[PDB]
Amino acid sequence: MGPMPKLADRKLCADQECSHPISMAVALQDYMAPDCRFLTIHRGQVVYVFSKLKGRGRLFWGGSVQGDYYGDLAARLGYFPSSIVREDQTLKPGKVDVKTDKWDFYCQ
Repeated sequence: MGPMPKLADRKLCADQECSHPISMAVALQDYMAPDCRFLTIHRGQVVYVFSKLKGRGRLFWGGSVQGDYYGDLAARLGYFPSSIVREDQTLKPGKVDVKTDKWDFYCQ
């Protein structure tokens, strides 16, 4: 909760809308979300990668988690480390460079 220094400047997506999932990845371990823009992922969860951050944080990725809904969840997106997931299936090529804005990386 609050404004923190951006992990990166630009990311990669399947389209300029970043509404499509680049690759479907499986979770290998547990992860706890500290800040608002982070996502909590348990070992074995299904997580879809929507954007991959590069530059200042080429090791940090982002997307949504499929499995737990009970209301919303998969609609506000989040971020997670690449080291906790393994990509084996690509649903669409992530060759669209989209930069971030003021409203990104900011929770109220």
